[PDB]
Amino acid sequence: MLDAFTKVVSQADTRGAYVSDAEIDALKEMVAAGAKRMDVVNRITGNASTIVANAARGLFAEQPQLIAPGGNAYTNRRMAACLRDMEIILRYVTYAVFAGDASVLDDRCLNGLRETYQALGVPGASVATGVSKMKEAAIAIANDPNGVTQGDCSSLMAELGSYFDRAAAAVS
Amino acid sequence: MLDAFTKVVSQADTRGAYVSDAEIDALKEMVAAGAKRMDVVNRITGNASTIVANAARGLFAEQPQLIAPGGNAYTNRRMAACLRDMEIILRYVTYAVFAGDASVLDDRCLNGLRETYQALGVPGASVATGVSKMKEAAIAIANDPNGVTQGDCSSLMAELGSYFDRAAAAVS
Amino acid sequence: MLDAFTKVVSQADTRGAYVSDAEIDALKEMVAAGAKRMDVVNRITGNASTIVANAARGLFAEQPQLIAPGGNAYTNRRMAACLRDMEIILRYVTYAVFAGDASVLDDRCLNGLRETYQALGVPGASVATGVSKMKEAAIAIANDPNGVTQGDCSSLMAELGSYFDRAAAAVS
Amino acid sequence: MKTPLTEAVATADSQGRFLSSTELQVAFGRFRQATASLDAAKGLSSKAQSLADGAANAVYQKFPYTTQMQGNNFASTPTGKAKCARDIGYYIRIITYCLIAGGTGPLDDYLIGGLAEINRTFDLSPSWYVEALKYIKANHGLSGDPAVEANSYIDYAINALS
Amino acid sequence: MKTPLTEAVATADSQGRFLSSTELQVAFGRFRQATASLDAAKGLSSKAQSLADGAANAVYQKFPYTTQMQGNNFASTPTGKAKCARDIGYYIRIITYCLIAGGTGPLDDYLIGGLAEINRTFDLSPSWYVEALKYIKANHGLSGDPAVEANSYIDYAINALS
Amino acid sequence: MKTPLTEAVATADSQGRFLSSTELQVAFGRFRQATASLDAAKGLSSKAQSLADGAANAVYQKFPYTTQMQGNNFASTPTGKAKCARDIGYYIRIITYCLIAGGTGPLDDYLIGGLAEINRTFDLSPSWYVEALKYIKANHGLSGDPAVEANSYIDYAINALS
Ligand SMILES: *[C@@H](C)[C@H]1/C(=C/c2[nH]c(/C=C3N=C(/C=C4\NC(=O)C(CC)=C4C)C(C)=C\3CCC(=O)O)c(CCC(=O)O)c2C)NC(=O)[C@@H]1C
Ligand SMILES: *[C@@H](C)[C@H]1/C(=C/c2[nH]c(/C=C3N=C(/C=C4\NC(=O)C(CC)=C4C)C(C)=C\3CCC(=O)O)c(CCC(=O)O)c2C)NC(=O)[C@@H]1C
Ligand SMILES: *[C@@H](C)[C@H]1/C(=C/c2[nH]c(/C=C3N=C(/C=C4\NC(=O)C(CC)=C4C)C(C)=C\3CCC(=O)O)c(CCC(=O)O)c2C)NC(=O)[C@@H]1C
Ligand SMILES: *[C@H](C)[C@H]1/C(=C/c2[nH]c(/C=C3N=C(/C=C4\NC(=O)C(CC)=C4C)C(C)=C\3CCC(=O)O)c(CCC(=O)O)c2C)NC(=O)[C@@H]1C
Ligand SMILES: *[C@H](C)[C@H]1/C(=C/c2[nH]c(/C=C3N=C(/C=C4\NC(=O)C(CC)=C4C)C(C)=C\3CCC(=O)O)c(CCC(=O)O)c2C)NC(=O)[C@@H]1C
Ligand SMILES: *[C@H](C)[C@H]1/C(=C/c2[nH]c(/C=C3N=C(/C=C4\NC(=O)C(CC)=C4C)C(C)=C\3CCC(=O)O)c(CCC(=O)O)c2C)NC(=O)[C@@H]1C
Ligand SMILES: *[C@H](C)[C@H]1/C(=C/c2[nH]c(/C=C3N=C(/C=C4\NC(=O)C(CC)=C4C)C(C)=C\3CCC(=O)O)c(CCC(=O)O)c2C)NC(=O)[C@@H]1C
Ligand SMILES: *[C@H](C)[C@H]1/C(=C/c2[nH]c(/C=C3N=C(/C=C4\NC(=O)C(CC)=C4C)C(C)=C\3CCC(=O)O)c(CCC(=O)O)c2C)NC(=O)[C@@H]1C
Ligand SMILES: *[C@H](C)[C@H]1/C(=C/c2[nH]c(/C=C3N=C(/C=C4\NC(=O)C(CC)=C4C)C(C)=C\3CCC(=O)O)c(CCC(=O)O)c2C)NC(=O)[C@@H]1C
Repeated sequence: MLDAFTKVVSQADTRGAYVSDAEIDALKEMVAAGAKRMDVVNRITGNASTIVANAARGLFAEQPQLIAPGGNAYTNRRMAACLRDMEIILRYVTYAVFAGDASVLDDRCLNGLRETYQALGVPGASVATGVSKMKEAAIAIANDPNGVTQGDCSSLMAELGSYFDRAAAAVS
Repeated sequence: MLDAFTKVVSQADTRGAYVSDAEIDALKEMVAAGAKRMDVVNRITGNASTIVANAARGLFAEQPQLIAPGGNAYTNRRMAACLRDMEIILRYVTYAVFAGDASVLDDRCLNGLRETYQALGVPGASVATGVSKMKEAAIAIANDPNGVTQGDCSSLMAELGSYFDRAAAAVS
Repeated sequence: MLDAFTKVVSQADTRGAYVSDAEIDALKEMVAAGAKRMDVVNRITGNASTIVANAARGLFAEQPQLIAPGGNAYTNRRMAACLRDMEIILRYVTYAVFAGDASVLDDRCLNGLRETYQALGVPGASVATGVSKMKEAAIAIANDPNGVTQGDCSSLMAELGSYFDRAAAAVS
Repeated sequence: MKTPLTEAVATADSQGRFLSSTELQVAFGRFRQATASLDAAKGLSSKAQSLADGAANAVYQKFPYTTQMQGNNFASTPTGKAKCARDIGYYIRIITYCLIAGGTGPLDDYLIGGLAEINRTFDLSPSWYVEALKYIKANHGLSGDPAVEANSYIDYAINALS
Repeated sequence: MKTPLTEAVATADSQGRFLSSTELQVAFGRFRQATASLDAAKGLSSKAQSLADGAANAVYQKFPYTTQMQGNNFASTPTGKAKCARDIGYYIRIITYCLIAGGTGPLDDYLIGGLAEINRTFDLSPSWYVEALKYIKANHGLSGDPAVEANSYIDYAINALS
Repeated sequence: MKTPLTEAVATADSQGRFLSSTELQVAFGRFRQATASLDAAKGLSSKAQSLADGAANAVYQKFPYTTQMQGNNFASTPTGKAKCARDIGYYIRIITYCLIAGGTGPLDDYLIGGLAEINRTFDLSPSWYVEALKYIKANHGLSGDPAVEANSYIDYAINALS
C-alpha cells in the first residue's frame, strides 16, 4: 500500500524525477493538519458500531425489500454478513484517512468486490446506499464541534467523503 | 444440502409463509413410504459394483471407440478413472434418494462437471450414456420383487430415474 | 513429461501400434550422439550466469525504454525478476535438450506464460528478444570447438535453437 | 440445513462412502418421529397469530418500559410494535419449520446464526424474546410427543438467547 | 512417464536447479543400455503375433474352464477369445515400449495403474495373465543383455499381478 | 511501501482491527519528524547534480582501475561513465525519497531488493558504491536533525552493500 508521502514518491520515481518543491509544500500542509486527520480516524473508530447500525437502519427503512422474507438481508445470518461488510468498508476507509491515500482501500477491499457481489446476488446498488449512509453518519461524528479544539476540517471531511464515494462507486 | 422436508421449508421461508396443510400431507406420504425408500438406497448400495460394471460393459459394447487405443477409456488408469466417476455419480444419486432431494447431487457432484469434462476431453455424451445404463441396472436391482415385502414402488423408481436423468443432462 | 523415447512410445500407443523399425533407428541415432547432447547441457549449465547476463546486456542496449525510470525492468527488484525469468527459461531449455523433447518446457514453463505476462504488464515481445539473445549466447558456448573432441553438432544446435524459438513464440 | 437425513449424508460424504445400515436406521428413527412433529407443526400453524398477539402482550407486561421509553429499539411507537410482532412471528414460524425438518436446522440457519450480533447492533434485549418464548411454551396447547417436540425447539431458542 | 531421463529432470526441477554431473552420468548409463534394449524391442515386435497366439493357448491349457464356463469374463465365446488375445497383445506391446523407454513408465502408465481395480470390476483372474507372461518369458527367443532387459519388465508385470 | 503509516495499517489489518491509540501515536511521531526530513529532501535535491559529480570522481580516485580497465562493468568508456553517474544519481534520488517517506521503503523497494543479484550478474563492486555514499555523507552540507535523518538512510544503504 502507499500513504500520501509514498504516493508522491511513486509518481516521481515513474518519471525519474525529484519530488518538486510544490509537492513537498503540499505534504508539509498534510503534516501541519495531522492532529485533525487523527481525530477523524479516532472518532470514526470509537463510534464504528453506531455508524454501521445507523446506516443499516436508514438503508432498511428506504429499501424494506432487503429485510422482507426472500430479501438479501433477511435472516440473522444474512443481516450479520451485511453489517460485517459495512464494518469492513468503514475499517478500510479509516485506514485510507490515516494514510492519506486510497491504495489500501482499493487493493484490500474494493478490487474485485463488484464481481464478488454479482456472484453472491448481493445487490451492489443497495450496498452503495448503505455506504453513502455511513458517510453521512461518519462525517456527523467526525465533524462534531463538541469536545475538540475549534477549527476547520472541511478539506478532511471532503477527503473522507471521497473514500466513501470511491467505495460506493466500486460496488454499484 | 436440503432434504425433502427442508426443501419445502426453504421455499416457504422465501415467501415468509407457513408450510401448507397440502405440503405437510405430501411429506406425511413420503414418511409413510420411508421403508421402501430405504430399500432403494440399501439395494443400490449393496450392488454398487455390479451396477457400475454392467453399465460400463454396456457403454463399451455400444461405443467401442472409447476403449480402442487412443480412446478416452483406453489404458487401465483411464478405465479406472471412468469406473470411479460412475461410482461417484451412483453414490450421490443414492444420497439424493435417501434425502428425497437432488440438492446434494447438484451441489457436490453435477455443478461444474460439464466444464470439468470439457477441459479434460472426457466425452460428456458418453458419460450420459453410462449414467443411463446405470439407471436401468439400478432400477432392475432396486425394483426386484424377490426377498422384499410385495407392494408398489413406482413413484420411487420414477424419482430414482429422475436423479440419474438429471446427472445425464448435467454432463451432455 | 516425455523424453524423446517416450514421445515415440506415446504416439505409437495412441495408434495401438508397435514403434516402427525406422523410429527405433532414429532413436539409435540419438543414442549414438548422446555424448554431444550431454556436452550441450553441460556447457550451457556451467555458463548459465554468463548467458543470462550477456543476453540481458544486449536486450537493454536495444530496448533502453525497459531500464529507463518507469520501464518494466527499472529498479533492482524488477531487474532481478527479469534475470530470474531468463534463468528459468534457460533451465527448462537445458531440460528439453537433456530429454530430447520440449514437453517439460511446454508443461512446466511456457503453458500460460503469455497470459501471466499480459496480467503483470511484462512486455512479452521484449522477453522473446531476451530469449533470442540467450539462444545466440548459448549456441556460441555450446558449439565452441575449444576443449572438446572435434565433430559435428549442427543437428543438436538446431534442436537447441528450436527450444529457444518455442519459448520466444510462447511469450510474444 | 441440519436434519437427521442431511447429517447422515454429510457423514457418509465426508468419508467418501455409501450410506451404511446405521444411516438407514437414523432415517427410520426420523420417520417414526415425523408424523407427530408434522401434527405439532399443523397445531402451531393454526394458532400462530393468536400466539404472536399473546407473546407480544406478555413481553410488554413484563417489560412495560418497552412500550413507553423513546428509542429506535423500543415498541413505544406503531412501527416499533410492528417490528416486535414481526420478530415474535418469525420465532413461531421458524419453530414450526423445525417440527417439519425434524431438527434445529431452520432455527440455526434462519435465526440463531448472527442472533447475538443483531441483538447487540440494534440494542434488542434477549430477555424480551425469552419472555415471548416462555409464553409460546405455556400456550401452544399441544400435549404428548408433539408438545415434547415443540418444547425441545422452544428451549433450544431460549438457550440460544441466554 | 518414468524413464531414467525424465526421473533426472524431475529431480533437478524439484530442487529448482540445473542438471548436475550425476544426472548427465545417469543419461550416459541409459545410453549405454539403449542399443541392446532397442534390439530386444525389434526382436519382440517381429514375434508379437506368434507370442500372443502361444500365450493365449498356454492360459487356456492351464485354466481349461476359461474356454468352457459361460460368463462375460470368460473366453468361452468368440468375443471373449478376442478380448483375451487383445489383452495379451497389450502386455506384449507395452513391454516392447518399456525396452524403448529404458524403464517401467509405459507399463506403469498404460497397464499397471488401475490394473487391480479393472481385474476386480470385470472378474478377470490375475493368475490368467501371469501364465500368459511366463509363456512370453520362455518363448521370446532373446538371450544376453536383451533377454535380461525383457525378463526384468516381464517379472515386473508378473509382480504387479501377484 | 514501508513507512511508519503503512506499517501501522498493515499491523491493524493483519489483526482484522481498527487502528488503536498506539497507531495514532506512531502517526504523531512521524508527523513531528516530517518537516525537518522534508527540509533535508529539499536540501539534497538542490545539491543532487553537484553531489553525483563529486561522488563519481571520489569512486574514480579510490579505484583508478574503473577508468582504465576494459570491460562492460567499467567506467573506462563514455557509456560506462554515464552508467556510473546514472547509478550514483539513483542512490541520491532514492535517499531523498526516504526523507519524504519517513522510512526506508523507497530504498528497500527500488534499490536494495535485488541489489546483491544485480551487482553479481553485472560484476559491479559494492565497494564502488560504498565510496560514492561516504562522499555524499561528507558533502550533503546538512546539520542537526536533517543530517541525522539523511545519514541514517546513507548508512542503511552502505550496510546493504557490505
Ligand atoms: C475536525 C476533525 C474537527 C476539529 C479538529 C481539530 N483538532 C485539533 C487539535 C488536536 N487534535 C488532536 C488529536 C488527538 N489527541 C489525542 O490524544 C489523540 C489520540 C492519540 C488524537 C487523535 C490533538 C493532539 C490536537 C492538539 C491538542 C488539542 O487537543 O488542541 C484542532 C486544532 C488544530 C491543530 O491541528 O492542532 C482541530 C481544528 N476541530 C473542529 O472544530 C472540527 C469539528
Ligand atoms: C420397491 C422398492 C420394492 C418393495 C419395497 C417394500 N419394502 C417394504 C417394507 C420394508 N422395507 C424395509 C427396509 C429395510 N429393513 C431393514 O432392515 C433395512 C436396513 C436398515 C431396510 C432398508 C422394512 C423395515 C420394511 C418393513 C418390514 C418388512 O420387511 O416388511 C414394503 C412394504 C410396505 C412398507 O412401506 O412397509 C414394500 C412394498 N416391494 C416391492 O415389491 C418392490 C419391488
Ligand atoms: C558440439 C556439442 C561440439 C562437440 C561435441 C562432441 N563431444 C564428443 C565426445 C564426448 N563428449 C563427452 C561428454 C562429457 N564427458 C563428461 O565427462 C561429461 C560430464 C558428465 C560430459 C557431458 C564425452 C564423454 C565424450 C567422449 C569422450 C571425449 O571427450 O572424446 C564428440 C565426439 C563424438 C562422440 O559422440 O563421442 C563430439 C563431436 N564437438 C565439437 O567440435 C562441437 C563444437
Ligand atoms: C419485541 C420482542 C421487542 C422489539 C423489537 C424490535 N426489533 C427490531 C428490529 C430487528 N429485529 C430483527 C430480528 C430478526 N430479523 C431476522 O431476519 C430474524 C430471523 C428471521 C429476526 C429474529 C432484526 C434483524 C432487526 C433489525 C433490522 C430490521 O429493522 O428488521 C426493532 C427495530 C429496531 C431499530 O433500531 O429499528 C424493534 C423495535 N422492541 C421492543 O421494545 C419489543 C419488546
Ligand atoms: C449489506 C449492506 C448488504 C448485504 C451484504 C451481504 N454480504 C454477504 C457476503 C459476503 N460479503 C463479502 C465481502 C467481503 N469479504 C471480505 O473479506 C471483504 C474485504 C476484502 C469484503 C468486503 C464476502 C466475501 C461475502 C461472501 C462470504 C461471507 O459471507 O463471508 C452476504 C451473505 C450472502 C449469502 O448469501 O450468504 C450478505 C447478505 N446484503 C444486503 O442485502 C445489503 C445490501
Ligand atoms: C485372457 C487372459 C482372459 C480373458 C480376458 C478378458 N478381458 C476382458 C476385458 C477387459 N480386459 C481389460 C484389460 C485392459 N484394458 C486396457 O486398457 C489394458 C491396458 C492397455 C488392459 C490390459 C479391460 C479394461 C477389460 C474390460 C473393458 C473391455 O471390455 O475392454 C474380457 C471381457 C470381460 C467383460 O466383462 O466384458 C475378457 C473375456 N478372459 C478369459 O477367460 C481369458 C483366459
Ligand atoms: C466413464 C464413463 C467416462 C470417462 C471418465 C474419465 N474421467 C476422468 C477424470 C476425472 N473425472 C472427474 C470427476 C469427478 N471428480 C470428483 O471428485 C467428482 C465429484 C464431485 C467427479 C464427478 C475428475 C475431477 C477427473 C479428473 C481428475 C482425476 O482423474 O481424478 C478420466 C481421466 C482423464 C485423463 O485424461 O486422465 C476419465 C477417463 N472416460 C470415458 O471415456 C467414459 C465416457
Ligand atoms: C559506478 C559506481 C561504477 C560503474 C557502474 C556501472 N553500472 C552498470 C550497470 C547497471 N547498474 C545498475 C544499477 C541500478 N539499476 C536500477 O534500476 C537501480 C535502482 C533504481 C540501480 C542502482 C543496473 C541494474 C545495471 C545493469 C543494467 C543496466 O545497464 O542498466 C554498468 C554497465 C554494466 C554492463 O555490463 O553493461 C556500469 C559500468 N562501473 C564502474 O566502473 C564505476 C566505478
Ligand atoms: C526480463 C527479460 C523481462 C521482465 C521480466 C519480469 N518478470 C516479472 C515477474 C514474473 N515472472 C514470472 C515468471 C515465471 N514464474 C515461474 O515460476 C515461471 C516458471 C513456470 C516463470 C517463467 C512470474 C510468475 C512473475 C510474477 C511473480 C514474481 O515476480 O515472482 C517481473 C516483475 C513484475 C512486477 O511488476 O513485479 C519482471 C520485471 N521484465 C522486462 O522488462 C523484461 C522484458
